[PDB]
Amino acid sequence: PIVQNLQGQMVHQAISPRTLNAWVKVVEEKAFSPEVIPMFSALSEGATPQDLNTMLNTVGGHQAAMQMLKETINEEAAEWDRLHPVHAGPIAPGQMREPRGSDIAGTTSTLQEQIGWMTHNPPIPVGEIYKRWIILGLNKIVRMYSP
Amino acid sequence: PIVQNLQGQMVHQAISPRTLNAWVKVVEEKAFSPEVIPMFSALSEGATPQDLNTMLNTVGGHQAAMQMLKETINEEAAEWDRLHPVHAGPIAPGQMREPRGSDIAGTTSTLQEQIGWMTHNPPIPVGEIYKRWIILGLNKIVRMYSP
Amino acid sequence: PIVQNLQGQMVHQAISPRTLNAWVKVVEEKAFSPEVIPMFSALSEGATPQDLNTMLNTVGGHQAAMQMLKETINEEAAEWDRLHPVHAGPIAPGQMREPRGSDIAGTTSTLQEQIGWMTHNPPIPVGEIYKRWIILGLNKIVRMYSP
Amino acid sequence: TSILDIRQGPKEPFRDYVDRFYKTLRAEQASQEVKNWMTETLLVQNANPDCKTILKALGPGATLEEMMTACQGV
Amino acid sequence: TSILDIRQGPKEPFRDYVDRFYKTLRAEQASQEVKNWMTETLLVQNANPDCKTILKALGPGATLEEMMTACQGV
Amino acid sequence: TSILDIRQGPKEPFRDYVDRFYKTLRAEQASQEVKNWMTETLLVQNANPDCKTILKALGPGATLEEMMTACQGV
Repeated sequence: PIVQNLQGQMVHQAISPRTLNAWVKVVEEKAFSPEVIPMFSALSEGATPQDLNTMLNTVGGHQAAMQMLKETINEEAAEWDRLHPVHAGPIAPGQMREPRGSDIAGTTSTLQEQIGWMTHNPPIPVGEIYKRWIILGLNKIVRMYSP
Repeated sequence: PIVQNLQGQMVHQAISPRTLNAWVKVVEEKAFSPEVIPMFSALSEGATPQDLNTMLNTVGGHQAAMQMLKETINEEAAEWDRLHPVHAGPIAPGQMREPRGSDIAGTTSTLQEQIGWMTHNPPIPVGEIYKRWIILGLNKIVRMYSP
Repeated sequence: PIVQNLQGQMVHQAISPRTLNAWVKVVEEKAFSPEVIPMFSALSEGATPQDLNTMLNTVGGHQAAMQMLKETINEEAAEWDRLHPVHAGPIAPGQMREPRGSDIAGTTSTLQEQIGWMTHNPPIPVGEIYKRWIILGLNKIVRMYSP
Repeated sequence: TSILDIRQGPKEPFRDYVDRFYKTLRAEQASQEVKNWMTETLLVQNANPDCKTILKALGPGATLEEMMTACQGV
Repeated sequence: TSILDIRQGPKEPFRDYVDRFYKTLRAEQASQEVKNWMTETLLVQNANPDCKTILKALGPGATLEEMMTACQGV
Repeated sequence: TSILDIRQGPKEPFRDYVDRFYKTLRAEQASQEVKNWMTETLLVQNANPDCKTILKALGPGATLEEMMTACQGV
């Protein structure tokens, strides 16, 4: 995640193993139950896309759901690209590039790039955009997996 | 691992026992399952070759796989030496030596040497080269150990 | 152990109880198994002789092995004294004394003395000398305790 | 176990089968296009006659929530 | 137990035997060259007739994934 | 399971039923006004005859502690 250091700057720090394991354990115990979404939200505080793929990729089991989510993440990403067209002409030397759906999904962007966008002024909340897609896709799952 | 200190420099700090034990426990529980690879990747964040041999050497059980991996690590290392020949003439006093496959595997290099290469400017990512060999060798294992 | 402080000096800090207990638990669970040696090596990072006797003295059980090790430690120590004779004439006021086998084993030296040798410039690696004796004696044990 | 060896039981819920499929698909490393081909093809093909019948009625263009709700009583 | 005493059962999968071998090999401390000699030699020699037969057909130059997949049905 | 499928048993305490209701209501994502409509309507409607009778006597304007204490002996 990207956290604020004592000095008063935003720097990246790694997520903790008993945080990781707590994510694992939630999924083990409460599967598709709604409490998973606030839980997720708390444990995703200050998290990167990269950390969010890590969390999704580290799941075991419920592979039908994991595939449905993936496909929702790509749909929501396809929709990001649709709604926000690429911008006019070449990229400025003085500036950094606008993200695509796949940069938001973490796929085409690097960590330093993910830190550029979030730490820069104005900052862009690529975590929160992926977060809604995850929560939206979580609703899809919850609604389906209701019996 | 080699981590950034508060002062704003990269210094080595030792890996934690409940990190060690979490590595052990993953292997105990999920054996050859694919979730082991992202898991590995997270727990190998900022890790040295030396720490990576420590993690491999501390395994118990699955010795056929551990031998297959070793032999993959040496093959990938042999390939490093092949692709990157040694450089022209004697080593400069002002400079530090280029790594071989065995320095990447941690074998012929010392820790201070592993810190020289990574902390120096430009830095060389000898962790990430070993990491791919580990991940590649992990694919070999996963594919074999599928039933 | 002797660790580096934030200020940038090497100072002694005590070893942790859940480190101690992790040493205990390893021995409980894996007895004479080879994984004990890398494990030992990691948990002995930056450790003193004094801390190494503490770890050996805190063992329960396997007393035949513990005696074989002791006797190996004294043999290796006797050998240190043999190979390295005492030096010419009286000890200088400006200097500190050379170690013997028993200073390496921690027996005849005090902690402040163990910190003098290691922190001083050049430093002498009395931990690493005892460490080899421990590892060597660990090989003796492992080879015997193979069935 | 190979991906071709993944098949649905005569009493096994589709759901439990689809989970097995994307777990094994999760251990396949092939290009995405090939894995898309595997998805539309092999899944239905090794599905049981009763659900297979059901899935044929969904036609093409179908998505996983609709397949998964379609074969629920079977 | 000595490395010479490591042998494959008549019903024991090779795989379970190869694990035993590199565990015991893991408690041998000999030069690498000697341990290479042990690998190519002793492993096959104490392997069971049915797999032994199989391994003879792989010829020399063979690696562990190919040996391990070669004696799987045995 | 759908919210319409939530009903009170003939021997089931209302209390255990009301818990089931706001759990399933907890998995409905509808506007608050609709969820208010569901509260006053569906809860009583799928309540058992003995308690249903009881709840009709509370009249409108009733709150959950009073409903929950009202159908306790039933």
